Amino acid sequence: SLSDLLYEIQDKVGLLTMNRISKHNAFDNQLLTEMRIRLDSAINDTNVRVIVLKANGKHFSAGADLTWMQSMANFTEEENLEDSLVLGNLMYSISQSPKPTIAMVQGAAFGGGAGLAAACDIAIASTSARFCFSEVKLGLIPAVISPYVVRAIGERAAKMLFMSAEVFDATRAYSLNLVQHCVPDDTLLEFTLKYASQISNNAPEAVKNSKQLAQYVANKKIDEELVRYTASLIAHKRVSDEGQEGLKAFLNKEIPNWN
Repeated sequence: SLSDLLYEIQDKVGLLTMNRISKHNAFDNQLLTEMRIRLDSAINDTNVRVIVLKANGKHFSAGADLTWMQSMANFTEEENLEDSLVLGNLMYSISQSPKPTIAMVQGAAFGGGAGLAAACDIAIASTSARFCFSEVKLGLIPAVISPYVVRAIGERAAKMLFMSAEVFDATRAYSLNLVQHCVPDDTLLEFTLKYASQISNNAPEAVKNSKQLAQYVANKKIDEELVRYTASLIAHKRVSDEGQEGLKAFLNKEIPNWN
């Protein structure tokens, strides 16, 4: 049985569940390779609109797997490059998903696991969740996760937390925008499934286009060129089949055909 990483689809939501309960989902290249494959499947499955990364057991990910760490300590630089590109490709693939991505975090998310929350569009934490970029304690650096963390929480906060390796709680992760929702422990799953379903029931092209739009306008000069571009984008969407359906459904008080 393939039991380390579970994959199922519910109501247009693809759910990847880290399931190394006894090892607290501690990362190694094997688990991360499984994640890459399942993520690729979900991204390419027309039956999936929203992707959720979640975990069973006490912790989202307690850190790095101890067997893997001993192996990695003996790697050459070239072997380390290959190994690091497993996480590197996973995080890149998450960030490149045209579909909405959500991380659901309970307990500890230490190291790579904290990075997964940053790579996803949205992260939802239970009140008891805790985060840490622990690498400097080992004489290492959080290199692979850093672009995603710096994007999510900003250079100032990221620099602090990388240098200190301090543990920060779910409230702190929320105030820093690493997570956007902080919800009761015993209903984390229920909240997440409902929230993902709500996004999956919005107009699917509009949702994907809105993701692309936010990404595109970010850090561009707000000039007349950009204004004209944005106006043409909505003009095109209004006459699209989906936009016309959405408007008709709203004006007639009927259910849109994408649901």
